[PDB]
Amino acid sequence: PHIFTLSVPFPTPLEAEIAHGSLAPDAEPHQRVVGKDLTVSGRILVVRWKAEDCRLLRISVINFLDQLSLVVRTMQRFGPPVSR
Amino acid sequence: EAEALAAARERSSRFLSGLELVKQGAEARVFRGRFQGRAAVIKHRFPKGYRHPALEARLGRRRTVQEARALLRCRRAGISAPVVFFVDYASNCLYMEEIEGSVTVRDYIQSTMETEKTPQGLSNLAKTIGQVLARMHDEDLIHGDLTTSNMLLKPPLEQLNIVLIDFGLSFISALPEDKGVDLYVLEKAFLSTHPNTETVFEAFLKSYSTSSKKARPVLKKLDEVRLRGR
Amino acid sequence: PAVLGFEGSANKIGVGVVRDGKVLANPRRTYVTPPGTGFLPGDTARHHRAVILDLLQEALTESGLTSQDIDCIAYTKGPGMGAPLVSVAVVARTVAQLWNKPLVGVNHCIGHIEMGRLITGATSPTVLYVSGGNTQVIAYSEHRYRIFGETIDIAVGNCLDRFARVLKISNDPSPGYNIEQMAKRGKKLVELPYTVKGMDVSFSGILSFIEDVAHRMLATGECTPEDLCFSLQETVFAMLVEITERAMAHCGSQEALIVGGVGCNVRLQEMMATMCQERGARLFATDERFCIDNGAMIAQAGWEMFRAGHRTPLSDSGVTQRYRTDEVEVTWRD
Amino acid sequence: MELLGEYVGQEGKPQKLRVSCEAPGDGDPFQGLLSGVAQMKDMVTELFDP
Amino acid sequence: QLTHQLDLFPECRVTLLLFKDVKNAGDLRRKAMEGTIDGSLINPTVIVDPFQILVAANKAVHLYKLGKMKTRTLSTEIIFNLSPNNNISEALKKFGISANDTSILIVYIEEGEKQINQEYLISQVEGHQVSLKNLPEIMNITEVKKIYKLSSQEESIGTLLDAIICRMSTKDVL
Repeated sequence: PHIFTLSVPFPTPLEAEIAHGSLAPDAEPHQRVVGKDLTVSGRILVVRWKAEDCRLLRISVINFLDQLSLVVRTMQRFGPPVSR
Repeated sequence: EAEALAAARERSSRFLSGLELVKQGAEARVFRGRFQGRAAVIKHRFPKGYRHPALEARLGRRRTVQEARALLRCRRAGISAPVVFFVDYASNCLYMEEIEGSVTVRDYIQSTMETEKTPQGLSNLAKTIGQVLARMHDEDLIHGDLTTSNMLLKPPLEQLNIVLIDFGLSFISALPEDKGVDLYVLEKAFLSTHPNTETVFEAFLKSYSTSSKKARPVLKKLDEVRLRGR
Repeated sequence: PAVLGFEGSANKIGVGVVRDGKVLANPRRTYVTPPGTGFLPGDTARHHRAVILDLLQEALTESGLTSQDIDCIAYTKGPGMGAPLVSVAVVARTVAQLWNKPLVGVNHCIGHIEMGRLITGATSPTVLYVSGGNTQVIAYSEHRYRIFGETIDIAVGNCLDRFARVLKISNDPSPGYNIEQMAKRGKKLVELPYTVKGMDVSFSGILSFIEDVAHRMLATGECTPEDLCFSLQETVFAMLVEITERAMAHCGSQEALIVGGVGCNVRLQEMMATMCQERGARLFATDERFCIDNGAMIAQAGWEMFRAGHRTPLSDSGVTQRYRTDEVEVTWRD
Repeated sequence: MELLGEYVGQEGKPQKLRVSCEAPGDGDPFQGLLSGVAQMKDMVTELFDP
Repeated sequence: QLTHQLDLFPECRVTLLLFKDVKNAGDLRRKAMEGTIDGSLINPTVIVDPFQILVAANKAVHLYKLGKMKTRTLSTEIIFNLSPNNNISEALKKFGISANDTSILIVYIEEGEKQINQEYLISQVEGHQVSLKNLPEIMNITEVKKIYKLSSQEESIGTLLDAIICRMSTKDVL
């Protein structure tokens, strides 16, 4: 029952909704013991990961966080978030 | 050697010039005529297709030799099968005699529904067909394509004596996987040629699977086909 | 509308920019590798991430379009690889949620076949289709794509390319090309298994067998590899075109198209042509690059799977490890 | 307004970490954001691997 | 006797003779081997019809006029082409003439102008001329089917002409 919560601070709720969505719907290659909880709060995004083995845990963590990093480099090269 | 092949060209021209059309298409040539006084017909596989020599000869040779071996083993086992005269693979020829009483199980199922309602005697034809296909599957000579248009009948028209023919796409190493494939093509032929014979087909299926102690892994592999589409 | 076909499956990446009936940009960094070592889920992803922004920008500046002139983000729904597709995907979903675009899943193989329909332009022909992951003889029958030819193990693309792999040929541009132009200089063909079991092939028996050649191709020194090239050309092209014309005459069709992992070869063009002349059929050509997994084909198949109205659930989509063209519900055609 | 995260397994003790981001007005925070990205990667690794 | 017009390599004329009242072992077999008898001498107690002879003789004609034949003489070929026994020793010995007959069937094959006088051979071998309807009388089914060993289930759906035909077709590929 390893839990890991994290609050990414964004400039606007635009990034909140985006980085909540654009990584949620994927039923990850490994949610076997992993629960991905993506809760938007204002312009901050809280995310809580649930796991039972730390290897696939770390893989999920860093893989996600680099999908994040790629959303970031896109919001630097195509963004920052446009009003929708 | 090529002189014997020139003589073979001469004989192929002589025996097959002036004969009427019977049928010719797609891995089959079939004609009809006389033989020393008897009636006969022709079945021809061939090295007449061009993709590459040094195999095309091997191709046609093994094809016709397989068909001959299949007819022989079939009619010698006990299944009703036609009679063959001689096999000259030098041109891949087949001389098969006709058995009179030209009628298919297709034609029977077509004709006898005028008096039959909620098929009962047709379900009994299905019983017999299951019996005879289990009889073929005793040592599992795969017709390789069972069909309603591949089952002839010879008189008397009451005891249901039926002949199985055309063993060209054949093999005898029966795997319940391929066997389920056969039975699937079987059911498809039923549904296509015959609209909504579920009572007929169920009578038939039960008759065979009872008269055959082997249909269990066959039907299981058929179910495997049903979830992957083979 | 425009479609960003965001394809990368195992050893590849690419952005198909499809707009107004032309594949404007099919750029790539073919993840060319040491000799015969690939099919990566991890470093495919590392590579694709490192280069993907560059490739996006490249395709966009080639086309000259903006993030408000693109009209779709078509990611390969499958069947690809696990991590390559999700890393392909997060950008698709993000530029969707940001550029204000919809996520859309698209089958992989229907992409090959749709680009073939753009290549042929013929009346619903059967298609022999083979890539690194498919061995199918297909016809669109009974409202769906019917599998008449189906392997269990390997694929002509996968087969010929694994063969050209185990002989450590120059992986670029395509191992198929190497085995094609390495062919003509060998004779004394041999007999390798011919296994056509009624309408279905099992190419495994092909591939393994040629492997057992290499040993005695070096332990006796009485055979050259160009022999193996010409022999596998003849044999497998035979098997394929034979069952092709067979299932052709079955369905009342006299057309044939070969697309995918091995379409680069021309020996197959010849043998298809000969089997077509004999049986009165007609052939269709083939090529190298188009039948190699660009990003254009998924954008194309997205054009159809998207113009109709098929959307993916914004709350569930993505990873696949099998997604079959009779598990599809093709609707854009009756 | 900082890259904020927290891990608690069955330890029952809070493992709370966070790093500041680049203040905007001289540039976009996204640079400090990628900074915190690298930071959190280092932290999760060095904590969980041993 | 009667002459025919063979088919499937038609260039030959086949003719059948039936004689009786014979008893000797060596002299007649040597007469056959020495070519002084130009026909082909067969016992009558294993044959069912002249159509079996006709099929075997067509086999002989075809494989001869290509030279590919295992044989080199039209006369000795039909005798092997009756018995599907691939052991040509017995396919020549038993199916041919033995000392176990008081009657003989003679098969002659004529090409162009190669003519062999009938009365010449009638003098060559001792016997009386008898018409060809005496086949079923000497026919002893107890020993005929001993070489075929065919199933009654096959006989259920036909005669014993095609039952003995269907198996003479297959001795070449196997």
